[PDB]
Amino acid sequence: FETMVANPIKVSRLQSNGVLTIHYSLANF
Amino acid sequence: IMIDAASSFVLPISITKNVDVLQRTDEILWFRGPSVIVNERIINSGDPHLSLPLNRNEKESLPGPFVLGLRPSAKFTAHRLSMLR
Amino acid sequence: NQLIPQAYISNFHNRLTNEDDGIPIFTMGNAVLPDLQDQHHNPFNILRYPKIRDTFINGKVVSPYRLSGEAIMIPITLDIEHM
Repeated sequence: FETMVANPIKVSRLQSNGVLTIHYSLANF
Repeated sequence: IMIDAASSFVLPISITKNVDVLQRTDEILWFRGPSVIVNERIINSGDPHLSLPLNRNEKESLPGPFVLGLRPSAKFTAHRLSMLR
Repeated sequence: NQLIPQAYISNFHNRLTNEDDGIPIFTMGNAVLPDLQDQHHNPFNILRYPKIRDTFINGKVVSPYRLSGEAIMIPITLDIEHM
């Protein structure tokens, strides 16, 4: 069990701040 | 002095059988240091137990930590629940 | 942004050769068009009507063509086979 290097969770600062939640603005066919 | 270290880790083995009480990601989150338990958030800033006036070896076993934490009295809470409806 | 341009679609010849629309020019809810039903101000809702994504998918872009005391009316017939 002592040979089980763990996985870092990286935050990536621009993802942490202001990410919103393109065809659904109908101007582009 | 850096800021953007990871400081949380996840082990690959899914041990999610007896773990519904811990903090899950949605696995188990494993941090790089322990937690910090804080008794009461609000300091009571007067109270000569803490203020220490300069006038006049003694011990005192106070009931709980709730003396030092600004709790409201129950008559106001009943008055406000009467004002509720 | 997010506004449709006012022109540039002239899907008329495909409805001439649709074979469902009864146009005699060529040979070779439950409504169909939302002219009585609001769509709550999303244009994307008009893509649920089956004759209207027909005019966005099969459409093209057109360029605009640019240009006596008693009338005598004469009827003119036109009958030409072509390909």
